[PDB]
Amino acid sequence: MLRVAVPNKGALSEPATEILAEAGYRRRTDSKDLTVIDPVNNVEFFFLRPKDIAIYVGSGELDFGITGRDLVCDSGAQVRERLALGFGSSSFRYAAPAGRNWTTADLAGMRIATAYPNLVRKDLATKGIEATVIRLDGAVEISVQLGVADAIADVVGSGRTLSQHDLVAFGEPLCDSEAVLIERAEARDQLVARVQGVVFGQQYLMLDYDCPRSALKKATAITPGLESPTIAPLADPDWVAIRALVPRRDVNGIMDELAAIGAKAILASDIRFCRF
Amino acid sequence: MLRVAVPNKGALSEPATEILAEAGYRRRTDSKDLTVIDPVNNVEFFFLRPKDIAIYVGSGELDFGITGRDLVCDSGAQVRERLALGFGSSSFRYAAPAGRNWTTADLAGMRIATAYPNLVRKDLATKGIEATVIRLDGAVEISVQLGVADAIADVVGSGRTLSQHDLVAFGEPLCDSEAVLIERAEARDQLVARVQGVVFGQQYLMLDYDCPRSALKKATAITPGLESPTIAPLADPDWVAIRALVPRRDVNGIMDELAAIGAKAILASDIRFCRF
Ligand SMILES: Nc1ncnc2c1ncn2[C@@H]1O[C@H](COP(=O)(O)O)[C@@H](O)[C@H]1O
Ligand SMILES: Nc1ncnc2c1ncn2[C@@H]1O[C@H](COP(=O)(O)O)[C@@H](O)[C@H]1O
Repeated sequence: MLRVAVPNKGALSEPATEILAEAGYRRRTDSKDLTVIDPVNNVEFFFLRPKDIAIYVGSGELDFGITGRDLVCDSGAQVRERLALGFGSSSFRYAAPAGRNWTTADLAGMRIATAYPNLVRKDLATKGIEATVIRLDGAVEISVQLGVADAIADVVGSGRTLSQHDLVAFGEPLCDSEAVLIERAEARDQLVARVQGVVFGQQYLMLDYDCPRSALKKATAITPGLESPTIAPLADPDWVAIRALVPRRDVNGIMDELAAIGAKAILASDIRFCRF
Repeated sequence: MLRVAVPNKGALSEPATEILAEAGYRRRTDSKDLTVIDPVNNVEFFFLRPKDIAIYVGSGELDFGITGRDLVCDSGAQVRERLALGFGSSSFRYAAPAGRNWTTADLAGMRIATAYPNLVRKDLATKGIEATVIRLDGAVEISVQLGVADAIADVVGSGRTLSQHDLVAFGEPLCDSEAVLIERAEARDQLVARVQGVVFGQQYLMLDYDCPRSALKKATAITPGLESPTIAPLADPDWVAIRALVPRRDVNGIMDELAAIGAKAILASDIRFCRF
């Protein structure tokens, strides 16, 4: 029996639910229900406050959780980070009023507002800088305008929020975060393998294309696949169909290369999961 | 120019907006806008995270805030509590698995989950009890079931949430909370007076009733009003109309008493605000 924590709301919740569904686990279909019992897989899913997931895994009975690396860092929980899941990427930055040459040294003795004060205190300590870290619940940007803080430390996605409050990021990031599968410090191995199959498989597309036999050597070099491309005859003896897994991020350039050597009906399909 | 913080969401937000509107301040009509400029009254309203209001008032440029007494306590902010506003009442309690004789002494060495850890640590210190306080973002009840904590400390309204998670409250309350108007440690006096007028006035109804002249002494004793009841003749010389402010909570018993001495057309009306 495994117990897995999943963010109940926020930007990580849907993608986390999707990755688990993709791995074959039962979905939360009625969204107002905080628990999902998966008899088939013998897993119980608990839909918890995003901020709290790491504590539940590190100090509770939960075997795994999906949450953000920054939140794990801020929680102080001792958990194993097993996989980065391919969503929820962001960078955590210090920021202060725009138009000034803020650098890390300026942080000394500042009041720094943040919703991740442990993460911020640890970063300052590493830098050898003393400052006054002020915990806020969120929406931290407005704290500078309203006189609570001199600077902030917060998640930076597009950077839109900072610009909207006339703030500019400075310094190296405090954390480069991504959603992660964390495990409490055979059943467990199965779940990690299944989630890994989705993480890995979502990076590829399956490419199928018709190729003239005269172009087969060239095509084989363009799409080597994970082991070696699959080659099957067409009814027309002068042609074959080739199948190869290709990185999702290179598929267009690959299609262009194949078209240039005479490939036809070049198509891509999604895969659910893949074990190398 | 005054700056006032108002909860942007949660159970205190609507009543806080209403009390300010009742006091004559400009309403937030477009709810998605975090600021409201009130040129007429020279007040700017900032709609902030409920948890953060006390820090903004205590350490920021905000002159006042409406928030909960428990949140002020947990914030550690040094602010003046000027008025209790008549809404948001609750009690903060320790709770643990139902069916057992939990008492305060049992808390020693326990892991106690709560979203108000400062409030809880101060209460434990007063009691001379050491324990491990675990900060959670909210939805703390499930923490006992999931093995993160032995007990919780949380707001108790109806008590429904505790019962739903098989928990029972024990011990004296850690705080008896209510929504409050807090001020940073002539313009300010005006705002307090105006909010006070609403707080005070909302406790009364204005009662008007027709009364036979033969019953006037008895009626006067039943409704003495705040100074003395207003008495005005009706067109019918054998009658008068009496007006008196009466506590909202006693109005029905008062109406019964008046009806028993022959009063007719006994009615109550709301008032907006009242200065004693
Ligand atoms: N704590 C967070 N965890 C994951 N993504 C976030 C977080 N905070 C902000 N983002 C994302 O960052 C994107 C834009 O970044 P920004 O304009 O800097 O706020 C938004 O679409 C958010 O979904
Ligand atoms: N932090 C809070 N501040 C003000 N009211 C609250 C708070 N938490 C819960 N309540 C109220 O308490 C009521 C019911 O209490 P309970 O079943 O004990 O959760 C709910 O209708 C809530 O609006």
